[PDB]
Amino acid sequence: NPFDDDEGVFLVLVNDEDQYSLWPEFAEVPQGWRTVFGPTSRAAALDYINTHWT
Amino acid sequence: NTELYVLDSSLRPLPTGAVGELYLGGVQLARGYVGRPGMTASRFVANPFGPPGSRLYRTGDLVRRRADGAVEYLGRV
Repeated sequence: NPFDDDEGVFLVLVNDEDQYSLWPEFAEVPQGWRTVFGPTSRAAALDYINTHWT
Repeated sequence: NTELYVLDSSLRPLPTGAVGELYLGGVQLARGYVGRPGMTASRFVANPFGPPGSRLYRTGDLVRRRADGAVEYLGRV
């Protein structure tokens, strides 16, 4: 699964309700979501989400 | 109100009989409290198909769709 792939390259997305989503960079960003971080490693993206989704 | 999706590793829907992963749409979680934000962001991901800003529940389960559109379970990844 791309969301569990430690060899992946990742973005962090947020919606208008301030919820966050990990995202593989190869995939198109869905409507209603905007990129706030990345491209970056999986661990750094999760670090960002744990930092900002507060 | 849940929608069943059978996606490949590129998050594309799959045709009848193809083996993919089950994702659930129409998911709603608590809005006031997110004690595990990273895990939540990796398990409930942006939804390419539903309304803008919606999320899919990444089950981690292998399934395939039958001719009548119903889903057959094949085991956890």
